[PDB]
Amino acid sequence: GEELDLRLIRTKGGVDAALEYAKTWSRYAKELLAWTEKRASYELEFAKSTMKIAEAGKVSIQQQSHMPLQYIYTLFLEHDLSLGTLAMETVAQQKRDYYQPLAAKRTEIEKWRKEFKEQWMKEQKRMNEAVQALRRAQLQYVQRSEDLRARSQGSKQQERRRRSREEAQAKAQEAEALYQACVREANARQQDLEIAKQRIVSHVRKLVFQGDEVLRRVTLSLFGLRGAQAERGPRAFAALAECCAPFEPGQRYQEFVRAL
Amino acid sequence: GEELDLRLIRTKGGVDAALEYAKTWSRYAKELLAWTEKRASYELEFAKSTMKIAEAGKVSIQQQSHMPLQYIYTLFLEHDLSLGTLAMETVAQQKRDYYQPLAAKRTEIEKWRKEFKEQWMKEQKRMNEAVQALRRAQLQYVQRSEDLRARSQGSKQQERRRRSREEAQAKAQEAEALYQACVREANARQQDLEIAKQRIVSHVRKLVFQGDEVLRRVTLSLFGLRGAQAERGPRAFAALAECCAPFEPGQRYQEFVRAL
Repeated sequence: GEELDLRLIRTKGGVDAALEYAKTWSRYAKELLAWTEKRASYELEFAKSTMKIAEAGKVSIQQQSHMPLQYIYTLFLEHDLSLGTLAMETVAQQKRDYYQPLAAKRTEIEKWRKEFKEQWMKEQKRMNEAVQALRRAQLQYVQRSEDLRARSQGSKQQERRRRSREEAQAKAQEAEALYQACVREANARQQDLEIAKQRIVSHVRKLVFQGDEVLRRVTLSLFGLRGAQAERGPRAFAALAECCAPFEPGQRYQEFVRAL
Repeated sequence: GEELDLRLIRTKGGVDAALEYAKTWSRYAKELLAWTEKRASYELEFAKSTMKIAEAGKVSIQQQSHMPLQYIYTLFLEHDLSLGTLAMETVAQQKRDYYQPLAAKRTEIEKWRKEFKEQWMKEQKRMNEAVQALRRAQLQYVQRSEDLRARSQGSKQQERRRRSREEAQAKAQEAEALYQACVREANARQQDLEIAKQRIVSHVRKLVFQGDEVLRRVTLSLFGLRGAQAERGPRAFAALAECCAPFEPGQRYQEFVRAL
């Protein structure tokens, strides 16, 4: 846990690697969300289309008299309508139990990933600013040192020489104190990048754990849902096949003749 | 069997009723053939469409590393491709085991129905021709009788009167023999309509028996076929759900970090 974050904080570009893992995870959830939604749409079209013809087949068959397997085919057409109804309900429940919690967790992970990336750019910008301020302060001290040296070659003129040496020495000491304070400030920003390093990778690991928790949960519910839908098929056809056994050819024409 | 044909041959319009039953039967098989064919087309579109996205989902997922439930989703996408393949094969077998033998028996029944209708029109036309010939022969005899009477009111003139009476009497006897032969011919055509009556209804009953034999057979094979297709679903989803049990959230990110 805390050991994993350290393995990654030791790696130069661990933050970027962790942030890249989060990008990849979100695209993966995005692709999985898009495939299920496209599949659901195709199944809605299938239910809608097969239910149109099955209903038309029902209206038609129920106006017929003494037709062979008329009741079997009425049941068969009705079974198709029930499957259609089950399909539409399954799609609606999938949009609710799968699409919504996964989509919600994904957008949450994307909002946090985008935030952490900006934070990471900010802390690195602050470090480059501290290094650049330090390079200026170093070059400033070189100049003040050069200045002091120029006033250090070797009584009205003596007092003046001493004054100019003392002033250049004060400016060389202040530019020394400044460049040294810049070293410290750059060291401070360096320790700050290490606080950010741990903070970003630990949060990215906790968010991925959470995402994986939602993904397993909604996948398990999806399988249970589609499993329940797949159960309705075999018993139906075996029952319809069993209904064929007491049918005798010509019995319906014989009923027709007797009715006439 | 032969008793049913008699019940119908006693009924005025039994032939027409039997021929109408055959028309209705063919339209019923036609509607059942059209519904299965339309349904099969919708299922082909469904297989084709879902197999496009499932393949694209496969190409995509197999390029990913350390993604949660990556193997589960590869299996899930692959299952969808297998169902698609099974659907296309089921449609092809339905066109072969259901559509073709039912369509072939239907067109056979329609070719025989159309023949029997023409035969029935022909035998009835022959009867109307015999009745119309009889009505003419009856009116002809009335005229010849009137003629004879006119030559029967009451020696050169006597011999002539006797000759004209004898000739009108010969013509009245020949027109009598003709109208009587027309009664017999109409009676003959009447017995001929009764031969046609039995022949047409017995053949229509045997054709309907045959049609019912093909319909039960191909329906039973259809149910067995679709029953076999419906079996592939439940075990698949319960297995996919079982695969979720050894998955631990964050394990893949942990593998990712260790690989980096």
